[PDB]
Amino acid sequence: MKQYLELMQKVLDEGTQKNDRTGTGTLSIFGHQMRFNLQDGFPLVTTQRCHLRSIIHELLWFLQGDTNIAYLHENNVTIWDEWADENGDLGPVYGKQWRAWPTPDGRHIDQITTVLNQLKNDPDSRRIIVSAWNVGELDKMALAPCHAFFQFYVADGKLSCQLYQRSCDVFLGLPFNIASYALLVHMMAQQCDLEVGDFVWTGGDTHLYSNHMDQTHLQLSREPRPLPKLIIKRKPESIFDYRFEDFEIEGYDPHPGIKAPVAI
Amino acid sequence: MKQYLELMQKVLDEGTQKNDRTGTGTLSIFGHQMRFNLQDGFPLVTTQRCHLRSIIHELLWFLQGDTNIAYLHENNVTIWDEWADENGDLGPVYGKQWRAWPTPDGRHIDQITTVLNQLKNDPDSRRIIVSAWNVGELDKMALAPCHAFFQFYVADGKLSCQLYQRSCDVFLGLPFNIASYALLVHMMAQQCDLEVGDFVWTGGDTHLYSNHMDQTHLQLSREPRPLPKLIIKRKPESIFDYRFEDFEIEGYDPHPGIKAPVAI
Ligand SMILES: Cc1nc2ccc3ccc(CNc4ccc5c(c4)CN([C@@H](CCC(=O)O)C(=O)O)C5=O)cc3c2c(=O)[nH]1
Ligand SMILES: Cc1nc2ccc3ccc(CNc4ccc5c(c4)CN([C@@H](CCC(=O)O)C(=O)O)C5=O)cc3c2c(=O)[nH]1
Ligand SMILES: *[C@H]1C([N+](=O)[O-])C(=O)NC(=O)N1[C@H]1C[C@H](O)[C@@H](COP(=O)(O)O)O1
Ligand SMILES: *[C@H]1[C@@H]([N+](=O)[O-])C(=O)NC(=O)N1[C@H]1C[C@H](O)[C@@H](COP(=O)(O)O)O1
Repeated sequence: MKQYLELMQKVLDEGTQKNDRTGTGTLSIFGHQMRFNLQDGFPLVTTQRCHLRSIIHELLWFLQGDTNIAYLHENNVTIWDEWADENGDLGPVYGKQWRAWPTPDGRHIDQITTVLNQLKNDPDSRRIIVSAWNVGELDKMALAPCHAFFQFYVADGKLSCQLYQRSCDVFLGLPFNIASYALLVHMMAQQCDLEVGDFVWTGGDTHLYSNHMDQTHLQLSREPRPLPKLIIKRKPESIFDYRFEDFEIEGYDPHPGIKAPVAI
Repeated sequence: MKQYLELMQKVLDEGTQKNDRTGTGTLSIFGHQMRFNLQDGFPLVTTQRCHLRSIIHELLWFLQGDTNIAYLHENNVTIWDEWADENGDLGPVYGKQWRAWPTPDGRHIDQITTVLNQLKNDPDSRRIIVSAWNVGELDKMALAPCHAFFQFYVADGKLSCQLYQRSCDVFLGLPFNIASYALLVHMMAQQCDLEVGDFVWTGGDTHLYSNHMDQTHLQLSREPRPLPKLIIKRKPESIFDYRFEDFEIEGYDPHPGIKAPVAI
């Protein structure tokens, strides 16, 4: 995509050389924003094929409040195997915080339901947020949330969402996070009889791993193509009832994929 | 300041009327980003007078872990008055989450000292965060955190910071929040022997109240002036040991103030 490729070139031209956790080294920049008007089409990168099944399954997985890769397996999604433990468990990550943020007094708060109700009953609210950044349980998480905080906004029957990503594997992860939250907005908009609006993406440590230079240059030389369109062929009775078949996407004529190693 | 003034112009050009809870009506936009190179100067608005006195005191107050107006009062700062209960208690707001976010297993986390230990031993970390958005105790707070989430970054011996403000009263609160965090960056940096880099501001519902238009236009019709300079005259043994007096602001020649009624 236009913005996606500009953000990539930017890391190359401005990124600072940093030594990271994995000891691989990256080119980093701090703070950056991208806006995506959903009216123009789904933000699924075209300069590289991306499987919507991957994206669509992990998201449904979160909305389920599940933190065990079992399900993700029964559908060939593996990006979460490396971190899950012996029993395929990752701890109180994303799903757990979205669906059951544990209170100190021993209760649970369902941010999604709350958010659903706020959208339906009080769209002007400026407290329509949901964050996975639970300081009290980070140590228990197999890994700290990258996309850790997002907020919904409504104006003229349009539903927007701004995502704050503290850490961002520009080449590997970004394309997926974008599509995922873009897909969630659509779902929320459907269950709330709203029209989709803007998807604002904000990042903290935005980086490009040193051993991704080649794949990047390659991708940087490809011409982007019109964005596809997302079709949801059925409206479940809730936001926790969508399924893989429900979504469809036309107009996706991407360039072939580009293989790259993941940094552990 | 240019950034602040351009922001105000932006909300006026691309804003959209919205009805807030105080039923006052705002003109808002969603998502925005501005950077301030603390090296260029201290970001205290000049197109309108501000009192560093108050800013400092509220900040020292946060760093204390105090959520009771008594302190603020013993110092003539009264902005929080409106929201304090009969005992000057605001609930587990800012200061409390910073110094003692309560975990579910009876623990309490001091996000401030943590960040200080990280800026010292693992500055390359991508998870140097402080969150005030504690979903668990949100119902006990007098107000839901506006400046609710921030992140630090280090590069070339310079400390940077990015703040996510879910809600922003562009005319009233913004000026103070900016100067405040900028003030925190200089302090952190001093404790860690770093140099000040950039302060990046990112916002959610960035609005202007209806009763603030004539004033925002008056201010908007003013020429900015050179940013003042911040001078610390003592390096305390800890970030929690600063006193009002250690701070010295230089060359601040602002225009006259401008009164506008706060929205309850
Ligand atoms: C260093 C690093 N670490 C991570 C750790 C955990 C992650 C969890 C999720 C995501 C992003 N979301 C998805 C969601 C689905 C898939 C993958 C990623 C990528 N992927 C195939 C590639 C599919 C494609 O190219 O379409 C793979 O095995 O990489 C998936 O099935 C990224 C990371 C990163 C990441 O991007 N970088
Ligand atoms: C609608 C709305 N509500 C708020 C509620 C609580 C706030 C708490 C802090 C701040 C921002 N930080 C400071 C820090 C110091 C001062 C004030 C604000 C503004 N202020 C006025 C005096 C306000 C008063 O003391 O009554 C001044 O110009 O000195 C202060 O002393 C803003 C709000 C808002 C805000 O900006 N807007
Ligand atoms: C982390 C991530 N996740 O774990 O769920 C995701 O969805 N997208 C990412 O971009 N992402 C990446 C960023 C970074 O390179 C690493 C983790 O490193 P650290 O925790 O920030 O030190 O994963
Ligand atoms: C809230 C504030 N604070 O609580 O400390 C601050 O620092 N500055 C602000 O700009 N801010 C404003 C934004 C908005 O107009 C209200 C909060 O309203 P809700 O979003 O309904 O809670 O105060």
